[PDB]
Amino acid sequence: STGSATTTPIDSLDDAYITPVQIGTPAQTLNLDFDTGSSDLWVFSSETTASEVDGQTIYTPSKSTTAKLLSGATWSISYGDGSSSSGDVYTDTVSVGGLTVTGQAVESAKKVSSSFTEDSTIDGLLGLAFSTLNTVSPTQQKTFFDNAKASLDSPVFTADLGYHAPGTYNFGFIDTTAYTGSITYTAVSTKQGFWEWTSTGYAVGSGTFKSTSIDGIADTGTTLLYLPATVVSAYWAQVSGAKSSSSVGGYVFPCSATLPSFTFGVGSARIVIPGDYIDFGPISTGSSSCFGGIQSSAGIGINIFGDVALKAAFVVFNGATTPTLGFASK
Repeated sequence: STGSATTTPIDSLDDAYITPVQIGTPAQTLNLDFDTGSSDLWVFSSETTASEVDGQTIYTPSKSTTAKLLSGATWSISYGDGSSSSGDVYTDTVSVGGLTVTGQAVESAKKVSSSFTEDSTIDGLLGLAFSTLNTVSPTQQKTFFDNAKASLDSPVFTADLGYHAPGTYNFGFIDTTAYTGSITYTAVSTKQGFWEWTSTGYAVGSGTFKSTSIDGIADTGTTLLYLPATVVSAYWAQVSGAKSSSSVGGYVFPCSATLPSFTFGVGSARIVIPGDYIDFGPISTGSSSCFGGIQSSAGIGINIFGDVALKAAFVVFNGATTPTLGFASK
């Protein structure tokens, strides 16, 4: 089997992407944030504290003839941005882009933090990291990918995120029309439960490539590119008037600037992030200070190849017995 679903930016900045997901019988379609940096499929629901729901579509398990309480199971998750959610667990039928999993754990939110309430466009998360990170207790549950994998034509999924445009998540096949040149594959460590890999270096604009190992994670659920402070400083040094602002929470730059590209290495291959991908617009409405899309990972404890980086590539998440990542230009 295969699946193919369009993923759509939630706003004009590509802060996140939402993908429609069919849950239950009859189908309830929710728009979920596919997150290769976590491993819980959780939804706004009929159980979510009413004051914490503001415009989201909810899953109502009592209206699904295939929903079953997973008795005694609870979940609770904290993300890198300090957001959180928790609740109980149903099993139900879940379909993505025509690919159906029966008996998928659908984690129903009783509680969500303010950042989830305030975002009406995201109805929950669909985790695509390794199932070792799943938070369900006392019986850990599998991700949608892990449950689908045996049925897929190939044990893979791909992320093809758009810049200020829709893109695609495919399951079980690699669309050879969706990228240019060849796919470069690189090793993955699953030790921390992530799609963790080592970039071979970087370049800023038309500058020479710096060969250096940068361990980080391929994370579709993180907006920005978080890299070591040395690398980030070298990038923003090429932008007149850019500076790190402790008040704002990172590097800002004059909205009048033209940003240089940023290149990262994948083995001997190179992915180029155009300068426009690094602009996240005014820090507050009407400001001439703009927020940068490359920020320091110092104090996060891991480098993160978030959407800024991944949207510049066609990305293969190879879930074979020895997982690997692939990157192609597009």
